[PDB]
Amino acid sequence: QMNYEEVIKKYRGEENFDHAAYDWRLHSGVTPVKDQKNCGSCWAFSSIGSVESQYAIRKNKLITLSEQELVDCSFKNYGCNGGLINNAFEDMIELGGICPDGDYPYVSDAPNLCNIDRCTEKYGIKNYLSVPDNKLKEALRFLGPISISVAVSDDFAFYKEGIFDGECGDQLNHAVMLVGFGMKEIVNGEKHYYYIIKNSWGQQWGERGFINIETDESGLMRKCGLGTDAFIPLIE
Ligand SMILES: *[C@@H](C(=O)O)[C@H](O)C(=O)N[C@@H](CC(C)C)C(=O)NCCCCNC(N)=[NH2+]
Repeated sequence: QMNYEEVIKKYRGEENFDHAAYDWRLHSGVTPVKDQKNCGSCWAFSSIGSVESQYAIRKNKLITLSEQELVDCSFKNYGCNGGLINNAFEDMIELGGICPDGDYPYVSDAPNLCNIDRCTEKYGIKNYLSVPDNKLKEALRFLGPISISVAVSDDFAFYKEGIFDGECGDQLNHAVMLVGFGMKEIVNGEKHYYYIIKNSWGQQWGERGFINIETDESGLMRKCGLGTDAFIPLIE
């Protein structure tokens, strides 16, 4: 399954890198948010996001791929009744690529039947690695956006702009992407550090789909278990 410490060194080597801000959105590494509507398929969106990013980052190609197919075909998961990020990545490999949603469009909880050969060209992930929770900003900076868990709550839903510092979920309950991190200074001077999350609740939600959760310079601070689970697909 490839351990992180051997993967990380091939893509970093050295730098040294800045822990204040890096935003993939701004450097052609995050494809637009989507909306899972009603249909418990975050795991599907969180997973396929990270792969869309890698095709963006590591080979130019903008491609958006079908989380429906993944909802229809990932038998290590439970379609709209839930799923897991890893399981998803594995199911992708067994399926041997995913269709570009443009061919295999999303119909949320509307009953649908898997159809592998619904698109001549598929899009694969070679393998996937876990990112350790103590090394997220490091991972983002060199490896790319990260499919990750988080304990979402009501306060989290009413987010609209700025740095979230509200209340947290009961348990890890939702999937999202990490796409970056940043820091703004606001004088009461006080440097305020945050991670940028991409969500799957439509662009109407928060900052065109995204949300900024408070953190620290290191990025050891993880609000709402931010990435107690953390995976990134390798397509290289
Ligand atoms: C995520 C969402 O759309 O909110 C979706 O409910 C989901 O899959 N959530 C995960 C939470 C993790 C932190 C990603 C989840 O609950 N996974 C386990 C579901 C599998 C077991 N459930 C059933 N019904 N077999």
